[PDB]
Amino acid sequence: SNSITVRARGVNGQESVSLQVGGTTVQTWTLTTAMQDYTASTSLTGEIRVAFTNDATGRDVQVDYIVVNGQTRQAENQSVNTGVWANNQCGGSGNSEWLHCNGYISFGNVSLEHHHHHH
Ligand SMILES: [Ca+2]
Repeated sequence: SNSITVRARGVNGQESVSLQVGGTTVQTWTLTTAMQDYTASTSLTGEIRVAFTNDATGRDVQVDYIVVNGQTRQAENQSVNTGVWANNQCGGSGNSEWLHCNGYISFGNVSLEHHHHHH
C-alpha cells in the first residue's frame, strides 16, 4: 500500500479534514490546534486531496505538507487550493497552506513521473 501522512492543524480544534485519493475518502480526522502528523495507507493511486469539510464560525485549517511514500510535498508548493480566502473569495489563490472555506489542497496523484522515473 501507499503511505500518506498529512501534517495539519485547526485554528479552534473543531475542524475536520478528509484524506481523499482518486475521489475516495480513505480517512477522516478531527484536528487539534497543534501541527500534528496523521497517517493512513491505501492501495488507491489517484489524485490526493486534503479536504476541509466542516467550515463554521471560527474554524480554519492550515496544512503544512503531506508525505507520500517517504516523499514530502509541501502545501505551499501546490498550485491547486480551493479553500484559501484570497481576492475576496474561496480558493482565490494556489500555493497556500490555508483552507478557510470548505475545499481542498490537491497534492497530485500518488504516483508521479519525471524522465521515466516513477516516484
Ligand atoms: Ca518508483
